[PDB]
Amino acid sequence: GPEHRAVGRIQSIGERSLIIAHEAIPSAQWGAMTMEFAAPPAGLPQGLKAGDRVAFSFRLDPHGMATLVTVAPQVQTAGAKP
Repeated sequence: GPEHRAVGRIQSIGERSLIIAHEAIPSAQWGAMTMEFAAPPAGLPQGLKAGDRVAFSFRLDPHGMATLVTVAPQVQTAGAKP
């Protein structure tokens, strides 16, 4: 499905899926809520564990599946946007 941007705070890490308290997500017109994201078979990096705040992108497939693609270190509201 289409890829959207999502920022939030890591709630917990899992084996191939992890729950992230993401913000509203202006890319999906969602609200801020603790939701689980599915990880790719490549696994997850570090610096994004329960307690971290990261900026990620995920693909929403038509079924309503939230599949994480790439996540990069952010630090509170990500940062400065031009």
